[PDB]
Amino acid sequence: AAAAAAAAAAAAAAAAAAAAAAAAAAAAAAAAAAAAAAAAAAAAAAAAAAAA
Amino acid sequence: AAAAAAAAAAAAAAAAAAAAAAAAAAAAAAAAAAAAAAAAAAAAAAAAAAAAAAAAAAAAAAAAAAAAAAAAAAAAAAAAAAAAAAAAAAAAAAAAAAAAAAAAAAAAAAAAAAAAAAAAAAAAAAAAAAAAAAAAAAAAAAAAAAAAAAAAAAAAAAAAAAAAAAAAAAAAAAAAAAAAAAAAAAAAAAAAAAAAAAAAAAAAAAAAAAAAAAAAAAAAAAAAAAAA
Amino acid sequence: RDSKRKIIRDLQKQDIQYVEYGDTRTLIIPTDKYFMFSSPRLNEICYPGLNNVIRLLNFYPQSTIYVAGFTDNVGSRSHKRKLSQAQAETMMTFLWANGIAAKRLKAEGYGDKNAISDNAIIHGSAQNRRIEIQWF
Amino acid sequence: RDSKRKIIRDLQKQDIQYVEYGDTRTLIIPTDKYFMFSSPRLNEICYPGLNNVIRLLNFYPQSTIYVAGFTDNVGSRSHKRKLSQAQAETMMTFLWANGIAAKRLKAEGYGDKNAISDNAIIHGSAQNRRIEIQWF
Amino acid sequence: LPCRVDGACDATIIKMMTDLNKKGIKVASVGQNYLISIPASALFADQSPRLNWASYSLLNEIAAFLKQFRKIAITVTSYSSKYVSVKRERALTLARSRVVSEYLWSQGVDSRIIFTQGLGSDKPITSYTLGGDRSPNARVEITFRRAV
Amino acid sequence: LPCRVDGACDATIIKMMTDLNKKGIKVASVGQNYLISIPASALFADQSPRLNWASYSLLNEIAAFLKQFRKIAITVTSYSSKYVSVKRERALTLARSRVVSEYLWSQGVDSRIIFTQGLGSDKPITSYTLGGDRSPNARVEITFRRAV
Amino acid sequence: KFKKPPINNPSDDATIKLAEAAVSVSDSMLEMAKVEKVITPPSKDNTLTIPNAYNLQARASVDWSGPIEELTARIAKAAHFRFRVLGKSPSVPVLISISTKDESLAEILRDIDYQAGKKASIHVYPNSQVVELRYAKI
Amino acid sequence: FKKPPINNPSDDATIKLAEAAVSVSDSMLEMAKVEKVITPPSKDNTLTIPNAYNLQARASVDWSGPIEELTARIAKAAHFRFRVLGKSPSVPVLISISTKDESLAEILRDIDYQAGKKASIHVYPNSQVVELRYA
Repeated sequence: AAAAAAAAAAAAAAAAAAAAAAAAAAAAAAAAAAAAAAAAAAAAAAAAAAAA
Repeated sequence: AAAAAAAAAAAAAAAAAAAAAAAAAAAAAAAAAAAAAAAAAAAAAAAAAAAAAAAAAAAAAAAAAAAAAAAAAAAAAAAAAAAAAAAAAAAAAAAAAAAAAAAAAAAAAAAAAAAAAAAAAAAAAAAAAAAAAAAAAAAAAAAAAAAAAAAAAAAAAAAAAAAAAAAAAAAAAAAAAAAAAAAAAAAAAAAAAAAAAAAAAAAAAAAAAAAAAAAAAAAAAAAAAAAA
Repeated sequence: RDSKRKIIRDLQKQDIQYVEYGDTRTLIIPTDKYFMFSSPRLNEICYPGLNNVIRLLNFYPQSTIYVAGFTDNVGSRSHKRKLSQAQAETMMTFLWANGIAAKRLKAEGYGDKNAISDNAIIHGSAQNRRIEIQWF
Repeated sequence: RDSKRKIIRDLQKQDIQYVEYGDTRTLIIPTDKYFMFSSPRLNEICYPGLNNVIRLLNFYPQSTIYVAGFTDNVGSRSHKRKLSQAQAETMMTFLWANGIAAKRLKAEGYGDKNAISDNAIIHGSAQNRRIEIQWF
Repeated sequence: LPCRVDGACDATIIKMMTDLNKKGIKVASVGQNYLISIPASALFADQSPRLNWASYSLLNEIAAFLKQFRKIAITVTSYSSKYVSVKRERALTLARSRVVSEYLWSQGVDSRIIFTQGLGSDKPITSYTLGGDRSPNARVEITFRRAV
Repeated sequence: LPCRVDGACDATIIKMMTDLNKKGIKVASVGQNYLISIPASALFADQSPRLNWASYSLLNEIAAFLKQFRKIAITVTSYSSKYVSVKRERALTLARSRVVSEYLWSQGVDSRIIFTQGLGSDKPITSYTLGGDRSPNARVEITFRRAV
Repeated sequence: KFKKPPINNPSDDATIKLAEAAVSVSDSMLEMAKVEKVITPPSKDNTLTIPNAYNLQARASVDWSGPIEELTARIAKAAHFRFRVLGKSPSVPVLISISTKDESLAEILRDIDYQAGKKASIHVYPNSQVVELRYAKI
Repeated sequence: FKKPPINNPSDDATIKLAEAAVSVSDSMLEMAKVEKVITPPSKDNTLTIPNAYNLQARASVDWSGPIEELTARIAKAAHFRFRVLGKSPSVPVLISISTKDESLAEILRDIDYQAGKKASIHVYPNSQVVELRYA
């Protein structure tokens, strides 16, 4: 239940509140995850966080 | 005084009177719907310069870009704005959905304001004594002056933050690169450790960095961020 | 006794430089005595320098404020930059929290890239470790 | 002269510790002078410490009583446990037989598993050999 | 020559120990486990992780008392009464204890470790729960073991 | 024997430094970067690259102040307010600074380089633009770094 | 009255020449560490093998120069983690010397783990409560 | 009123000495970061804790010597059978455990560890057998 952006690998997420970053090179566009408010978009392939 | 149609009205600076229960879905391009009661609108519109004002019993669901928002008594909005927002409320409740850029927000009353995406550059939020703002996507310079007995909750990942709480306010901030905090008899909760943090507490004031212990990888306070 | 010449005379006494320069006015604050060591924690025992510098810049309530941080030759260039940036940034928050409006202020850290003395000598590098405060 | 400050002052005089701690109150009784040696026989010559500790805990007639026994590093762990258990258990029977109702009391023996000093030194192990009396 | 006293005297130890118990900082002395218990009224402001300026004098004979012993690890742990939640409370008491241990290794301890932590009224020494930092439950405690 | 003083004393350095600040030639002293700032009223005639005869006394304690330091490169740079154009202005300030550095290495500096240049009000220290050489923007500045 | 800003204490020439040796060995140190980190990239940290825990998120400050056993036993004792070793200790002591102030226990164990490089390693198993210290095979 | 720190770098040389101390000490740490190569815990090769109730009994052993004999004995102290697969060489695989009280599953973890790759231990707890393997 995310909301990706069209740029290089940014995605907001509305489980509670997130604006995290993907990689967009392995292309894990599953659109199905357990998004949490501890910076963890745990998708079907791997897990994504607010990158820094 | 209902008005519920899907057409091209498209030129209406409509300062409507009371009991104007207009659930219109028309293509209102040059729109300013300053209704005074009973608005129950569920549209799919496009405005792009809307200086909307809404008085009591205004439930709305719109996919149109606005420019300014005003609340008077009590409301429940769900709007998808795009470009800029000058917002002010009075004892009401409001929710917004899409990516907005709220430059200034002044809430001097009981305002339950929520925005599911705020992608701005310098969000100055001034709060006075009753409100509850919950706006969280990504700012670049947040200035939260809570002069207030009120609450400013945020998971807004701001790059620079400057939050000053004046008299038993409660602000929940999250700073990416720059954290700036001053508290006075109040509470400032830091939900993310910044790249450089600085917090000053006044009399009976609590700038407690209340991050969740046992994260997956909670980054420790480094030599540039270890403040007392 | 409450004025400019009094407060600059005792900032000479608690060893902070001031320069008058046209419109540009610059305080040079030593980080070695106004910060606890290699940290952005302010040297809390030296509060009357901090109250006296903020008492000085109530006198200029419309000028934009440049604040900049400086180190010397030790450490990595990243450590120089982040330590100078952290100390300038927390002095900027000190002035903001002692009541200057936040869009007057500008915090920026130089890893001794301006370098008002040489770092090859002890007392010269002690002079290099500083905060400059400029305004107009 | 019949009160709390008098009886704690002379338990200082016959060398039993007391701690006030919120609601928790704990007597530390040395087994080395209040027991005959390596035995659960009470040191019968030191009766006025025993009368004074029971005179102290008439003052708290509703608190549950934890009593626990302690040794030091010598002997087998079974000998540590059974000797500490035997000494705590017979101090528990002393308080029960001097008139505390038996479901207020709790005897338990630790083979120095709390260890308020190190056992590597003589006077420290002498401090480790004890009975704690806690109540609320 | 080897030194007789190690920068400390036993008369000064019991002089500070009587003076701290007269000012209400209670020094328990069990074995070689030493406890000094400090009410959070006597150091901080209420529900804040911030020292008062006068309370560093209280920390002065705390640190000059901690001069006197050979010690390996001081642990400093803080806990207060309930204010908002246990999560806000444990953040408060962790910041509370880490601030007072930052001042204690600014000052003189000859400890090798100070462990420092805070709890959320998880260990309260009385059942009487009057208020905020004026509660006698609301306290920091500095416990160590005197080495040899 | 090796020499204690190098033809200079620190009492004379601060004596000239107070006297130059009393006559209005402002000596800034930052680190070892030394700046003496001279208004162009106090040396030249207006909009001219020509010294007045009395202003070589002002250059006398400028040069006797520059005796006192070990220095590698003095740079002298001059700039005034706008008179005709920036091209005429930069020719004026280049001739201005090269004339005062010609007198300064006629006099005693122990500098190895004097760099000398002029600018066309490109760096003005106030926004108040009263006139010609009576402007406080209209100035020459002599900056160096004192070596060791 | 003229004054430069830092008027510090009188230092002596002992720490003058100690300091200006210390900066040359510091810059030779960081140019070496720059070379090593560029021509093998660090693959991986030790946050996967020492992960943090609630009740490991206490903090400590430590100066220490002894062997690793006593320090890691004291860290785990005040972490309420059961401490054990794997492997027997070598006859030469693996000596660490931690001089830090206000770091969390998890990152302190990571610094201990790094400072005893290729002689021991610290592992923390946080769904249990164990801190183990394992020696090398040599 | 508060104080400055006692061993504080309060002095224009000692600050330079101590900033170089911080610079050398952290530059030591990322030297340690680059040559400290690790195991991942999903690929650590060592034995787990085999969570059987006979293997969580509470034992005590002081020994140096050849591997098979402590493992035979902790099988019969654990009421487990003992299988050996492989051939023990002419030099024996030598360990040392001297622990005055710990748990005997963690014996077998330190056994597998101090064997290393000269030998290995598995255990199958449904069949209640410890096996020792060579290579």
